[PDB]
Amino acid sequence: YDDHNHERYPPGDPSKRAFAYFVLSGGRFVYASVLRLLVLKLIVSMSASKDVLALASLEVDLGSIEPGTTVTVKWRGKPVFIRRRTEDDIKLANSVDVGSLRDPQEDSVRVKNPEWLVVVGVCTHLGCIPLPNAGDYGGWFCPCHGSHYDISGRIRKGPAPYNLEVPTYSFLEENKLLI
Amino acid sequence: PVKLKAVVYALSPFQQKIMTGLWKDLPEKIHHKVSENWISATLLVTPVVGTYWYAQYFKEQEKLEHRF
Amino acid sequence: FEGFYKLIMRRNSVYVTFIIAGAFFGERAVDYGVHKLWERNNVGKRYEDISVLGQRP
Amino acid sequence: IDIQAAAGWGIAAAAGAIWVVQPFGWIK
Amino acid sequence: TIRNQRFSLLKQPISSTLNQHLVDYPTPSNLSYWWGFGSLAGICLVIQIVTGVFLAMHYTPHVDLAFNSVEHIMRDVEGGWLLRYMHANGASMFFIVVYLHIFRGLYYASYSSPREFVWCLGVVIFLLMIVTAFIGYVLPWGQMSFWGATVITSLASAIPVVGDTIVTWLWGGFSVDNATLNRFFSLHYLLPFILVGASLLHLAALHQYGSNNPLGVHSEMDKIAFYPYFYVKDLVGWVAFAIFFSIWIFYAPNVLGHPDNYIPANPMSTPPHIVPEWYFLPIYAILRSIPDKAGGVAAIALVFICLLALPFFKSMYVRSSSFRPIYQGMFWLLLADCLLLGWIGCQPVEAPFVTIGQISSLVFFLFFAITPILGRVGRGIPNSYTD
Amino acid sequence: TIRNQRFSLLKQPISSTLNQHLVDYPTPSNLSYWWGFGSLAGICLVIQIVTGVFLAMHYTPHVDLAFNSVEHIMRDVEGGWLLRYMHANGASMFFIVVYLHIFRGLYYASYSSPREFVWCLGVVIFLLMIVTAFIGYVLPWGQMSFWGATVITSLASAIPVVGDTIVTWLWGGFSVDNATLNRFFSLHYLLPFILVGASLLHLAALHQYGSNNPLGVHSEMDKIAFYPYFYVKDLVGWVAFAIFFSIWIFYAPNVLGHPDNYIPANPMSTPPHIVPEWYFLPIYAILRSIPDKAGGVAAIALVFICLLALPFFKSMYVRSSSFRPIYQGMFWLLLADCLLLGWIGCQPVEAPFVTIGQISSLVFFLFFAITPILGRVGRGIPNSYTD
Amino acid sequence: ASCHSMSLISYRDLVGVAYTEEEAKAMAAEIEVVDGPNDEGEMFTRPGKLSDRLPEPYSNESAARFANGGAYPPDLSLVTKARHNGQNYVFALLTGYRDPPAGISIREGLHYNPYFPGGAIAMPKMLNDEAVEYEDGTPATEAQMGKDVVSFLSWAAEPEMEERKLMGFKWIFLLSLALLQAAYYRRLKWSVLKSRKLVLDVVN
Amino acid sequence: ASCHSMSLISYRDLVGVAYTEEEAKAMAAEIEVVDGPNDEGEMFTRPGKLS
Ligand SMILES: CCCCCCCCCCCCCCCCCC(=O)O[C@@H](COC(=O)CCCCCCCCCCCCCCC)COP(=O)(O)OC[C@H](O)CO
Ligand code: HEM
Ligand code: HEM
Ligand code: HEM
Ligand code: HEM
Ligand code: HEM
Ligand SMILES: COC1=C(OC)C(=O)C(C/C=C(\C)CC/C=C(\C)CC/C=C(\C)CC/C=C(/C)CCC=C(C)C)=C(C)C1=O
Ligand code: FES
Repeated sequence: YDDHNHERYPPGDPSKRAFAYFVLSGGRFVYASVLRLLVLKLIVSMSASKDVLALASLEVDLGSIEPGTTVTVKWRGKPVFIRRRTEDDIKLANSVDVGSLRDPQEDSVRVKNPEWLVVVGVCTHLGCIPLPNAGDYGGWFCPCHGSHYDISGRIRKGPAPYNLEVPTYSFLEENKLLI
Repeated sequence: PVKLKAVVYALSPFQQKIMTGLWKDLPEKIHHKVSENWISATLLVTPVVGTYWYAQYFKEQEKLEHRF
Repeated sequence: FEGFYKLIMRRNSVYVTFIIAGAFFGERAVDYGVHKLWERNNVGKRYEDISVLGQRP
Repeated sequence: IDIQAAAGWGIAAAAGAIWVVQPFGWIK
Repeated sequence: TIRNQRFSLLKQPISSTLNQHLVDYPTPSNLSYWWGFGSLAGICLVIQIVTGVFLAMHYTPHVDLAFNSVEHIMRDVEGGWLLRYMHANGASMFFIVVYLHIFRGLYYASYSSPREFVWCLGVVIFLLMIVTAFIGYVLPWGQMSFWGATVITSLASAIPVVGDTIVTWLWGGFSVDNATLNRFFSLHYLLPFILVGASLLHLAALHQYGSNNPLGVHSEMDKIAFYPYFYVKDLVGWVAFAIFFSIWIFYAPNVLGHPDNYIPANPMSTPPHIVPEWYFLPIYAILRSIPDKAGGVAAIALVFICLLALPFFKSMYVRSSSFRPIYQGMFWLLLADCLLLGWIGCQPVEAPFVTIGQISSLVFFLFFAITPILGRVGRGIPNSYTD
Repeated sequence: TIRNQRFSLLKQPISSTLNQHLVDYPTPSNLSYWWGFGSLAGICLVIQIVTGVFLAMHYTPHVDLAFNSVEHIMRDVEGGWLLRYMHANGASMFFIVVYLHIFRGLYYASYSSPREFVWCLGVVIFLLMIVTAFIGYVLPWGQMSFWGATVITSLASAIPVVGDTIVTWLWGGFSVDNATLNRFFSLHYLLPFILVGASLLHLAALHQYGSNNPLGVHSEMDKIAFYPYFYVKDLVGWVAFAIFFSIWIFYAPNVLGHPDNYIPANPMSTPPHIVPEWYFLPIYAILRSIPDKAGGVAAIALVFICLLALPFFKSMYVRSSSFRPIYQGMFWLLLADCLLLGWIGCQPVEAPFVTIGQISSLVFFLFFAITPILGRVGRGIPNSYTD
Repeated sequence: ASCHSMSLISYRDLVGVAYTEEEAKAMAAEIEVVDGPNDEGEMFTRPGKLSDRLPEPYSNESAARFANGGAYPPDLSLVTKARHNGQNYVFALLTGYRDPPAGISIREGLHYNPYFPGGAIAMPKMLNDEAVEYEDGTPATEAQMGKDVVSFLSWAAEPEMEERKLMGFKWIFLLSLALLQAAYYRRLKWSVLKSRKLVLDVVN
Repeated sequence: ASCHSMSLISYRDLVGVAYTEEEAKAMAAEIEVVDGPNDEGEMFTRPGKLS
């Protein structure tokens, strides 16, 4: 055998196969790590940018409206619903069986005031904004897939699995509501 | 297909040393590299280095001759 | 000892698991050592080594 | 060679999932 | 023969691959005009790529400029109106041609062995087309664009544990915003090229065995060269398609669209009627027929699962509907059902359309459930219908 | 053999072409590490495409936002600085690996028969690489981007009749402005896919005859399979390239460029030192050397004419510089001359650099002028050097 | 900041680098930022937040030029990356105002600086002893202030330097290990070919 | 126009459709368009133009 490039092991010597797996496993560690790093860098570059995450916290104030209408207000990219309900409205909203609801919750829990109903106005199904004064329950209707919300914002018909989310809020004296 | 006649003996990769050959015959390896390639190395290095040094000398002379 | 050393050489699934584990642990160990020596080489220059860190006025 | 191989490759896949995604904190 | 000298330049190594794949490729002599829609779809893809490359010279993927950049393409750049109407209605032409192509494949059972890989690559191509067209429709940044992007990126939330993180990763934030639009632009430039590659693979898989024919029989005894016969037939088809497309471009450029996308995107107000483009409406209907998030997404995935599993059903050895009366009738019922699903997708979600959509979705899945039963039973036809 | 049963999966129709063109393709056993730069070029192309696609998700092609969007990538995108530096330095890496590839071809006369078409495709690929990298450098919209765009788009003004018309058509107006940037961005997404196709055609043309070898002889009697031998040989070069690239990315990210591109574009003022990237420096020196605009453009085009005409010159039958000492010396002189031209391009236009550049361009062209006469003279070597 | 803007930097960028969250919050709250429109359609001002950028000293470029003799003080966000030898150049120009060489007259409104190209700068010398009061107590000498401000400018231009360096050390060590492995792999695969004995009949 | 914008239409658009060039020029001159900033750095006003 030519020995300019490689010198043989003495005849009658056991194979170096098991030594060679160990040297090779060594560099395969690094190859796998490099693949993982590059792929994860590419994937995480699509995650939210530092400036996007910067604008993710703030609160605003509000005023007042007529007894029976709603006005949408603004946040991050998300509307917020306000609806001061009447006495017969509360009677309607306090006569629904909790068991029959797919998300059992009473109106009293959701509201911090007997008549002022404040709730994030984004459909829990796929993100559309539910149209007010529409539906089969006098609450809201989401046009996108037919999700019906009652006056308290509880889902009653459609694909949506949750009721409209109540955010943290409070009053100041009578007409200044902090969300 | 070319008609070939030859005898080839080969040894298994797991019966030979893999890396020691890098550092064997090292003086021969250096001597061959230098002796076969010194003309090429000269033909590549001389014009670049000469042109660079001449440009530097030209710039120094031009800078000095514009002073007071 | 011999059990794992016989599984790794005889089943490629075990060898691939061994490669994945080695990548994970080796990359963490180098990240750790590289940060230790970085901390040793930059004593006092850290954000939390600022003496007045916390009193802007 | 069929059930043992399936178990081994499932173990390898689970380990690779734990290695690529590292949710150390989702053990809750 | 010994190739010492040069014969036809077509047989030289410079041109031999093109010659054997496009000029001399053996083709069944009895192919009808329903076999020209593959070339039509390829032409639609090239038209979309050319018009989109030229339109990307003038479009600005920013929420503050995208709508205005479209309007500037329409009003300011010379022939801009033509370039835009051609891209926007060429998407519709692409989908019309591809739908006709798919239903040709369904009628003549072109998915059956040995052409299963052709059908699977076609299904992958259809998925790529859907994604490409949707993210393209987001780019004008009208009301339709914003709200459709909202719901489609929200689809990922159907996954219980990691669904929200996928939605927020797709958005690049907590809402559909400039990051969404910019990433959708890059994807829109990229996906057409992957579509071209997938179409080439589709064609190579088809030339492994050659095209199926209206009789569904072995065709090796009566094949003819693609050039010139099927070239001139496809040319008749190309000119007719050009007349059709020109009618859409010059006289009805906005009939296959909704006026809502001429209103700039308003993240505050969802429009009262919110629908995708017409070529997505059947999938919309199947989605809305399930009164459940995860159920709807799973039905959408099951549509493509059934399309992919179709070629691997143990079937009878007869392909063409021309010799399969029951399967032929079922195919026509499936076509009617698909048209009904498209029409239902355009309707508000209320009575009687919920029941009609549910029944139509059931019929659509019954097609794919019943075809294997038909194959198993019809395997016994030659033993029961004796001469 | 009658292939009734399935043998090795690689020989099945699903992977036969990848087995024959990529796995089992015969390769001369004596190929050196200089033959590993084509694969490096391909990996550089892939790196550029992937990083650019993910960079385009955050870049805005508008004059009021391009610079700021590039800074927003550096600063706000998680992993953004690494995407940018990999892409910017990746471009320099592509040019290094491609220059080494080209000079490997020149030293071993790889352009000679029968592989002339390979060389011509390579030249077309080099042109595409130059256009792609130039228009890409304009996207940041810094000082260097704007003034470099102002010159190369004015090169058409060398044409007497339609030159000004061509300049104003390429600009999209009467100056370098937003229209120029938008059209550059569109061209810059599209050109790399044309580069991918051209590379595929390049590799196919080469595989018609197989690779030349360092001895320059017929190699059929000692060919081996590409996998795994030249796979592992190429992997060594890939890992070394990764180390080199990582050094540039992590420790010297901006030493390959100029600080002037970090200044936002100013059409009023002009940087006193307006240079291109280093990989265009030799071309730019050859253009500046001629004291006439039209003559300069003609010289630039003559460079590529000389490159394209090299394979077709009647020559001697010996290929390798290993057996052509005079051609070997010419090659080393040419390499020194190209390095000199690159250095001269970075020098301001002032003595003594003007004359040095003129002499250097003259020597560059003398290489191509003198190679054919050497071939004609050396055809008589076997008669003259007898036994 | 009286005449230079740093428009690529925001108050949130300083957190975890030189100040705490509360310190940067109060610093931002000490400035006024134009916001709006309100519900009535009118612009207004409000205290700054962490996400707000550093305030600009001038409304526009022309207003900057008018207040500085027609010369525009460039944005300093990338100044150290935007000049050759940026850190050293800025330090030397900041600490390099001195009397001009004999035979050199500087027109009114300019000041001589040999490090500045042309030699005549429109920026006056403003790094002077005790120009700043340091909360940590270190003497605010001219060289101290110049060094500190160049350090701040270096960070502002290259805020990713430390993570990037920490990545380059780890990955070059790992890739060098991989290169050793790859060399062993190539040589092991090729040894059967390199050590082979070839027997032929030909001689010459 | 006292309540609705037509932000996509320029005065040049009317030329050759409903007005001569001089007619649209005088029309635009009738309105006050903001412009600047000037050399001193202030926003000012100018007569409207066809563009
Ligand atoms: C989208 C899915 C739809 C779901 C539908 C719900 C379940 C129904 C599934 C059955 C499909 C409904 C349509 C089936 C009837 C098709 C019409 C038909 O076949 O009538 C033929 C009449 O002959 C028949 O086929 C009647 C047979 C009745 C069924 C007998 C079943 C026994 C055979 C079982 C074989 C199973 C496999 C058969 C493969 C074809 C047509 O005769 P002709 O066209 O040759 O000429 C007459 C005409 O006037 C001129 O065109
Ligand atoms: C690489 C090729 C392509 C490029 C560069 C491209 C580019 C663009 C651009 C810039 C727009 C925005 C301008 C506009 O709305 O008119 C757009 C919109 C669109 N593109 Fe594409 N496109 C390409 C291929 C395709 C393909 C293959 C399809 C269909 C599958 C498609 C479908 C659409 C659709 C539906 C729109 C929205 C049209 C509208 O209502 O205005 N594009 N494209
Ligand atoms: C961009 C989209 C597509 C292009 C460019 C394309 C192209 C082609 C072409 C040129 C042919 C051969 C000529 C013809 O039969 O018309 C063909 C055949 C075929 N295609 Fe496609 N196709 C596309 C999409 C699809 C889809 C979505 C499917 C199914 C899901 C599909 C399934 C088939 C089948 C089964 C055949 C074989 C037809 C037969 O032999 O009768 N293709 N395609
Ligand atoms: C995108 C850039 C390019 C890629 C990816 C590329 C790729 C390749 C590959 C993979 C090979 C076969 C393996 C090898 O010897 O390296 C090759 C061979 C070759 N390439 Fe390229 N190439 C490129 C550009 C060029 C250019 C610009 C030229 C010259 C003008 C050129 C001329 C050649 C020649 C002559 C060969 C045959 C070499 C021989 O057999 O010795 N290539 N190329
Ligand atoms: C389809 C593939 C590609 C896409 C989508 C793409 C996209 C981009 C984008 C968005 C930029 C601007 C951001 C930045 O400058 O960092 C850019 C810059 C650049 N690209 Fe590409 N690119 C691609 C391929 C290439 C290729 C193949 C080359 C090399 C020939 C190249 C060379 C450059 C250069 C030199 C710059 C300027 C980098 C700088 O200094 O900032 N790109 N590219
Ligand atoms: C210590 C605080 C300051 C630093 C670190 C600083 C830094 C710089 C730098 C690096 C330049 C650019 C030099 C070049 O072109 O290469 C510059 C230019 C300039 N600076 Fe400042 N500067 C400071 C304070 C000021 C102040 C307070 C003023 C105004 C009173 C000012 C006005 C200018 C002007 C007008 C220029 C343009 C000069 C010219 O083109 O000639 N700077 N400064
Ligand atoms: C038997 O043979 C033949 C057929 O019957 C099976 C055919 O159906 C057709 C007609 C239909 C074809 C070939 C459709 C091809 C469709 C595709 C791949 C869609 C997109 C088309 C592009 C971009 C072509 C891509 C090819 C290349 C090489 C890229 C470079 C080309 C350009 C720059 C335009 C032809 C011509 C044919 O003869
Ligand atoms: S988004 Fe509201 S029901 Fe679908």
